[PDB]
Amino acid sequence: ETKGTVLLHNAQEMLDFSKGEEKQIDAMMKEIADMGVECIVAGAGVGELALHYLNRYGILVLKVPSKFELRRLCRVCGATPLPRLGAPTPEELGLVETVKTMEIGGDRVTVFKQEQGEISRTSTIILRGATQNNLDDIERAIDDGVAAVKGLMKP
Amino acid sequence: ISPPKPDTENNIIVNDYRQMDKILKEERAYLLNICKKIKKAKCNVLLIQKSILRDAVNDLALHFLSKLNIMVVKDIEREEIEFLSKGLGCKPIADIELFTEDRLGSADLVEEIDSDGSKIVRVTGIRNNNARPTVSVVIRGANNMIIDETERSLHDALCVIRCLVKERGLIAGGGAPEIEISRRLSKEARSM
Amino acid sequence: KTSRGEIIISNDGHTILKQMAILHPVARMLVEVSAAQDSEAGDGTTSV
Amino acid sequence: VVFMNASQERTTGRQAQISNITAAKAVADVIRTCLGPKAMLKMLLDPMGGLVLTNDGHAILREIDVAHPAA
Amino acid sequence: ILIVTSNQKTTISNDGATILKLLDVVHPAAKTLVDISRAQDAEVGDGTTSVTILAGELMKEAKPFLEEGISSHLIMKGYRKAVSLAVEKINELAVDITSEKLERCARTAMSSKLIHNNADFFVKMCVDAVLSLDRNDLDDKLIGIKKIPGGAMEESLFINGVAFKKTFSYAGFEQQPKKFNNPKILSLNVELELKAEKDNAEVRVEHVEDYQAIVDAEWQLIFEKLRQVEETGANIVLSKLPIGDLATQFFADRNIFCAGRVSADDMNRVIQAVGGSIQSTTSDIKPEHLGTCALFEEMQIGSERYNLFQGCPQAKTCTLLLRGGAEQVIAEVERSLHDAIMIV
Amino acid sequence: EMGRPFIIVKDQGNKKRQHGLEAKKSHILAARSVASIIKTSLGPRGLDKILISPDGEITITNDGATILSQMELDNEIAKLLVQLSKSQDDEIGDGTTGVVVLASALLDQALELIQKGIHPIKIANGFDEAAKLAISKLEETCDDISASNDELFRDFLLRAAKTSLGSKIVSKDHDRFAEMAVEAVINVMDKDRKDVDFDLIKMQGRVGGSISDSKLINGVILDKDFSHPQMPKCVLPKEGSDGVKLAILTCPFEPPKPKTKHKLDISSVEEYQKLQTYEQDKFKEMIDDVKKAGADVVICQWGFDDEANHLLLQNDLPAVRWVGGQELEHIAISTNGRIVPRFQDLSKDKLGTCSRIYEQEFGTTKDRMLIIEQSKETKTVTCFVRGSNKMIVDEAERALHDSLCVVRNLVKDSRVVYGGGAAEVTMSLAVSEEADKQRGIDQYAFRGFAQALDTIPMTLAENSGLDPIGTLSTLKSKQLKEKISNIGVDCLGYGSNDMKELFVVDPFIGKKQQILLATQLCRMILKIDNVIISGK
Amino acid sequence: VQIFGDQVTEERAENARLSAFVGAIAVGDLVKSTLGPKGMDKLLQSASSNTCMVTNDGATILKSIPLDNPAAKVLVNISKVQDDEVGDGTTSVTVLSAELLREAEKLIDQSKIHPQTIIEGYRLASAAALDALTKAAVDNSHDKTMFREDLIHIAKTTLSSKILSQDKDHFAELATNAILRLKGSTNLEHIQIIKILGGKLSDSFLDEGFILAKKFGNNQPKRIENAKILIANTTLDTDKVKIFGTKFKVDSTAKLAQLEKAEREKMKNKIAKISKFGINTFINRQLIYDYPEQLFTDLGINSIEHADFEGVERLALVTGGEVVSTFDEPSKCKLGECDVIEEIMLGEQPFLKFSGCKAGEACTIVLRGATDQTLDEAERSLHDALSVLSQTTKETRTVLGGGCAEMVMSKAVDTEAQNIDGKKSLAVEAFARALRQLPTILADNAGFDSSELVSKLRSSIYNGISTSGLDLNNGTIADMRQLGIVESYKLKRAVVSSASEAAEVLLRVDNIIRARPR
Ligand SMILES: Nc1ncnc2c1ncn2[C@@H]1O[C@H](COP(=O)(O)OP(=O)(O)O)[C@@H](O)[C@H]1O
Ligand SMILES: Nc1ncnc2c1ncn2[C@@H]1O[C@H](COP(=O)(O)OP(=O)(O)O)[C@@H](O)[C@H]1O
Ligand SMILES: Nc1ncnc2c1ncn2[C@@H]1O[C@H](COP(=O)(O)OP(=O)(O)O)[C@@H](O)[C@H]1O
Ligand SMILES: [Mg+2]
Ligand SMILES: [Mg+2]
Ligand SMILES: [Mg+2]
Repeated sequence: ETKGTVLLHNAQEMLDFSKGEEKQIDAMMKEIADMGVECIVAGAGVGELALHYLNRYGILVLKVPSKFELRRLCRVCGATPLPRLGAPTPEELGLVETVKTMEIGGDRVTVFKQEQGEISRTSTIILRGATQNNLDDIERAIDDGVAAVKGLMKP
Repeated sequence: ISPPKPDTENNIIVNDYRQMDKILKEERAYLLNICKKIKKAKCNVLLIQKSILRDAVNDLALHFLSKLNIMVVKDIEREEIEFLSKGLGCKPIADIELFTEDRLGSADLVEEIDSDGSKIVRVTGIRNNNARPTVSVVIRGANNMIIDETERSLHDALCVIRCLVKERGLIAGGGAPEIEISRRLSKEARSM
Repeated sequence: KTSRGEIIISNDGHTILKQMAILHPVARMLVEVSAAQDSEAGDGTTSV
Repeated sequence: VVFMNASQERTTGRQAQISNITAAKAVADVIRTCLGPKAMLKMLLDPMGGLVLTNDGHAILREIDVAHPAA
Repeated sequence: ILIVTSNQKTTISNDGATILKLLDVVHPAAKTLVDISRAQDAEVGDGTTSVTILAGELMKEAKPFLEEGISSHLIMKGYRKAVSLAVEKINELAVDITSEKLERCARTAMSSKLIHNNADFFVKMCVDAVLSLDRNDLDDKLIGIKKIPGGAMEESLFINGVAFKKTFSYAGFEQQPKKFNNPKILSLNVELELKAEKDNAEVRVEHVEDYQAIVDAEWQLIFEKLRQVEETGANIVLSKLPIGDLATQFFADRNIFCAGRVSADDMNRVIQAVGGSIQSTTSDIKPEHLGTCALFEEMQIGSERYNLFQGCPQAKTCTLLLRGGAEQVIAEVERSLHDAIMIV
Repeated sequence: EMGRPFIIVKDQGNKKRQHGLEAKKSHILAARSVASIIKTSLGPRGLDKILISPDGEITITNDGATILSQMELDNEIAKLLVQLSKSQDDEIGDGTTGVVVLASALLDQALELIQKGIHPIKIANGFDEAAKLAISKLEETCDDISASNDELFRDFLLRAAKTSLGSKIVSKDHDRFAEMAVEAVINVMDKDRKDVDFDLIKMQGRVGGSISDSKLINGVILDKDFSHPQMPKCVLPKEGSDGVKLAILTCPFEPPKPKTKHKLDISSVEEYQKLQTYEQDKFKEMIDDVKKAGADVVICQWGFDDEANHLLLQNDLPAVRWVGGQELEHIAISTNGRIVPRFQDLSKDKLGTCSRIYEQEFGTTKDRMLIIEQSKETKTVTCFVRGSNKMIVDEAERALHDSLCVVRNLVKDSRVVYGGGAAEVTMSLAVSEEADKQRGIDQYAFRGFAQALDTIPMTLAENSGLDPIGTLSTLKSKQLKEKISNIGVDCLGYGSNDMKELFVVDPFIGKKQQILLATQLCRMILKIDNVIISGK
Repeated sequence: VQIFGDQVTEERAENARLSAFVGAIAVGDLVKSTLGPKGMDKLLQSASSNTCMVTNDGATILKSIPLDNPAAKVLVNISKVQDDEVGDGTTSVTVLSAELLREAEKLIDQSKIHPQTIIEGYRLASAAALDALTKAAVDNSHDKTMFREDLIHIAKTTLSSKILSQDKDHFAELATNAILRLKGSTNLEHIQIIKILGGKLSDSFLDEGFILAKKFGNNQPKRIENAKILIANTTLDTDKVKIFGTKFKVDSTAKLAQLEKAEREKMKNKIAKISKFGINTFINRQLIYDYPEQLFTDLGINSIEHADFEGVERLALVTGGEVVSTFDEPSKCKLGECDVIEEIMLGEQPFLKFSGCKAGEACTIVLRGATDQTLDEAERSLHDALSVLSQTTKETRTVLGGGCAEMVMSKAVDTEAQNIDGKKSLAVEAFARALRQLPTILADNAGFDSSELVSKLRSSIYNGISTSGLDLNNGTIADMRQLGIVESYKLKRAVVSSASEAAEVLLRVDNIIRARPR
């Protein structure tokens, strides 16, 4: 966090500096691939050197900016985030049967949809419409129905 | 005269707290050894040209030359070094190792005259081997307009002697050459 | 009186012509005539 | 073109009915204190400078310039 | 319709979606025709003009109803009920047509727009364009088309792979052969040149003897990444990051083609064209990750040289090179081709 | 209006809308203003035009692509004709003035059909069908010259060269320009007479002297002189030699330093004294690697410090400084050398070979320029043009540039036609004959396309002071009596309207694009209805 | 329908052809009175700083005066090329190219001649004009005595049109010897021109040596005999080594004083290697500080600082030496030799004068003038004379001047006009009448007759005498071989070629388009 700088005293340390960083990500990403993790959710920008070994084992990469977007992802699969890059705990790993990418409104969207077993929470509703103005109030119209469900709990 | 400051950027790194004591002792020792070699040649007057980048004389070195009774003058124009070299017959000293007695000039009396709220340094007498002596004249006056014109009046006076020494011989002024040439030409103009 | 805060009182014709700007090109050459007399000789530059 | 030069924009519907009722009520609200034996007085300033001080209903209305047409 | 914006950008479009994008509509209700034009163009791509004409007519026929005593919701009851029976009527109009096995539908999509009279030619390329895309994928980038100003639109031809612009002139470019009999394309994210390596540059050297080894070490590390490419026999090297003249000249003596500055969207088409893979480091390069094709030839089109990828047995990339006199001519043709591919 | 402001689009009052017949009349008259400008410069009797730039620079040319490029316009229809000639110059490079006259001729005949009630699409549909009938007719009339050997093949290149050199300033030297333009392709070309590389020929202009001093020089012409000019200007090879062993280096002469920012800390006087010896050892090592390789002239991209001025002077090694990166590619091609990245990779096999390296004095002062010559046929040909005016040196570049565009098009196989208006007349009568067989609503469409092709021969008679009626009637009556298509308009008036005796030859690929660019552009213009132009 | 934007001026009609021809008339009439030895100088009023410039050369007059007419810019560019190529004849090209448009204006208006016909008429007319000068060219280079004498007569003709026509007899030898010193070198940057204000104009002299305006730094004597001159380009002041990544890591200032002292040891060791040559004088183009200058005092070596790089090449050719860096090897390095070196003073500024130098490949010219306007004119007057004589060493062919060369070319033009027939005969004969204007204007500036005097020169050539010419002093016909009026053959071809090509420019412009200024 303070004054990150490359220190090379002699040419001997410079020759092994290029191959040294490649072995660090390789050693860290190997423990994740050995656990059978086919998808990794990231909360910030991922360097290109880290994305290389993820494509070697066929591991998907997801970008989750800000906070609330990533917070509701773990409620679907039942996972516990951890800051370190080491091998995650098998008890903290989530379960998602299929991940699909198809064209809906002209752009590529990722499908987190769950199935009958291993049920998930915080489901989403795809809303299709011709005009964006109708899409705004129907979103608030659905929220009125969601708020009506809250009235079935406290009383 | 100052602590060492090479033109190339230098970095002084202090590893041990005891090194800070030796640094302050060597900085004054570097300026002391320079002043010790000046006293060996019995040089009581030092002239320093205008300084660029670091200062000409450090305040720490002022105490060295003051206790030894040595007059120090700095901020001298670089173009005036040629006049001071031939005028006083003193060979300039650009290195403390090349500083010697033979390169130093000589003067009978060196005194700074302070009068009417104005200070001026004058040298009385010159003793040396010189084939090109110099001269200096102090100009006074009421304001800068009169003083500048007093000097401009001297330029026209110094050029009169320059024309006589360069070209030997002179004529009579006051209207003599204007009427004489006009008369001698009028006689020849009728014959053409 | 110069355009700046400096003021010069001079009887020398060259100094007069130098500090006095002229808008006529041929009359500007009279300034250079006084410079030719002052550089080579230095006396009688107002007579030329 | 501009078509009609007089009020090409129009205020119709309930907006015109409210403006007629509200302005008509404001005419009666100022004279509410002018009714009864304890009624107060009202002073009027004309552009000529003559002062008229009375509790009479008509003398107050005719000397006041109302910009509202229906009022 | 000829429309010139405040930036003096000439655009000629009959499309209901493009016309409404040029003009800036500040009217709240008039912007609803813009949403339905962009929504129709996003999914199907055709009919954007017919939707706006039909939507505006429904409001025109409802104009005399509003002047009467008909309530606002009573009018919407008629449109919502009639559209329910109209969608079911379209299913009766349509036919399963599992018999007869793209040709007819691509000709009708070009109508009202340029090159429609040329449909005896451009339609043949529209058929094989989407057929290269496998089911459940149907990538919208792999059908990407490049526009070349100048020339005639009838001189266009079909290419089995992506063609990109060089955008930069290399000092060792001409020394590299432009004709390959059996090229091997290698996609790399590495940056080959003399520069600071990772995110920071500082060097501390006390002795002059060790100062010479620091310079020689920098040349060996850059050349080490260059030797690993030559040992694998890769004839073509593509990179997103810049490539200096040091790596370009090294590939010139080995008869290896070098390229850089290519956009991220173009190299995504390279992986699908030659069936290769992206390698972000030079130490992991393996022979089975290199793609190839039948031949590689660099042809100059309108004072612009492009790299031609063609002849691959299986390629999902389709890139067309369009020509035309006006800058809008090359835009209108792709605008017709982009809308015609979404129909098939 | 109902009393409230009605604004659909921002900047309502700023933008204007054109529709109806007034919108079509404004588009046709916009092309007529551009046509009448280009029609005056069409043909060898045409005249140039002055182009004043906003920065004060002037340009004198008859080229329709250059005139319209620097032309500041307003109407967008006239701006579409700018890229029309630009489309002709970028690809083919010939006939930029003919595509503007032919396109406006199609619009002039279309305006008469619009007033008769014909739908604009029906007009565009008739021009597309008539364009393919004219190309297929002229394709059958031309013959293949590829059967001739290389001796006669050079003659056909001289025929089409003299035609493109006309109509432009400094047309008196076209006899020598035609010879020098063909020899550039003779030296640089493929052995199969196909797909010649044009980028290997560079156009380098020089301002001074006279036009008679223009000659071909195979090699590299640089604006930089020899560094430290105490060395002889003209470099000569050794008695016996394989060549001059020209060296090319992209690395300046300096002691090795890391690309990254470095800090060299000297903690003692002994470490500082070693840097003094280490400094002079590198400048002595760099000059020895060139002497051991046998190289003579050294080329540096970034130059070198004054230390090596006398060092390379002792070994008699010429050197240049601050050579551009684009010029380094031009140097290695001429001498067939290889750029050496560093002294450790320097070898005798990577050195270039050229005949002689020398500089010319040119004028009085000016600047010093280096010239390289080749001893045999190479892949580099540099054009050398001189002139007494800055405008002459400029236009002569693009004048020979367009001449090279005609020769490289003849490299393509089996496409040749004869110019002088003979192509437009042959294709005009073929379209008018089909109009009688088709009839229908499109009968008037083929007539408008036939009358538009005759405008080019009639324009040639205007600049030559002839009668366009009597000239066109003679050409049409000749094609009906005999099948020879070689009769055309003569603006030089040497007689013999046969193009075979006058040697005038034009590329068919150039004439084919003139019809395609004119017909396909008018198809888009006739479709324009609403014209929305925002205020500047 | 207006396709052009706002504030766009264009003339598609007679107004364009009228503005193009009249635009060249004002340019030709401006430099018309400057042609000939009797011509008058022009005055230039600067828009800033109020700096007046008086020059007879037409190249400076056209470039200084702003001209917005494209027809005028064509005549300005050909004058800049004529100055940069040959170095003389900028006014003759502008006048001759303007007269070609004068004769072409009456053919289009009155005679109704096609513009290209006038252009094609000058093509066959210029071929006979260039061939007429070839047969009239005499090569005297076979004899060094006759070639050196011709260099004097050429200088008298060039210096006659300038203010030096009175003293040109004294300045003809100074310009001739300066070219002989170059030994065939066409580079004029090797000759230095020092302008001194005051004194007689005839006091200008040419010394054998190199006169340097710079002086010795401090203690070096003014006059010294038998001094070896050395030239060093690089550094030798507070040397930075090379790389910028060097620093001094110092634990205590006791070691820092030894590091800076090592920098002075590097300076002392480098000056000690200079003394191994045995030179009495050292010269550095880079300025020298006080510490390295004092090291030359005990060695008796002179020191010179702040020498310009363009003067280094001039200085190296005078001493015949070699620029020397990397002093480690004395063998491969060469030094210059000089008999005596004395510091003189011309005016207020003292100068460094050299005498008895081995090599003469470069020299220095000193000029004297009453005003700076005459000094700026004296330098430009010699710059035009030294440029022709420099090109004469390359191409030694010469052609007589004084109106002779212009009339001889017109003799061959009238012959070819008969065989052409057509309507080009009016265009070919117009080129011959345009050649009459150059000798005619020579008589107009001298107050002579423009008809009978020209007819006497024309009738004398058709009688079989090709040596006849015009004499402006006596106002009659005189022999050019006896008067010594001759010019270089390259100057004759340059004026005819540049004017013929420039005339073909404006005659091809039917339309003039002016974009909105920026
Ligand atoms: N004592 C005198 N009596 C009469 N005339 C004099 C006397 N002194 C000088 N003059 C004349 O007056 C003139 C003064 O010129 P001056 O103003 O000195 O010129 P400048 O100032 O340019 O040197 C001289 O030319 C001289 O002839
Ligand atoms: N010397 C000539 N003889 C006959 N016809 C010519 C001649 N020169 C040009 N032309 C004709 O004039 C037309 C225009 O040529 P030009 O204006 O020189 O170049 P561009 O074809 O680029 O406009 C050509 O189609 C050609 O047929
Ligand atoms: N003594 C003389 N008698 C006759 N003619 C002369 C004499 N001196 C010069 N001339 C002529 O006057 C002309 C001067 O031309 P000049 O003004 O130098 O033209 P430019 O300025 O273009 O060089 C020369 O061409 C020369 O022939
Ligand atoms: Mg459609
Ligand atoms: Mg042409
Ligand atoms: Mg002259």
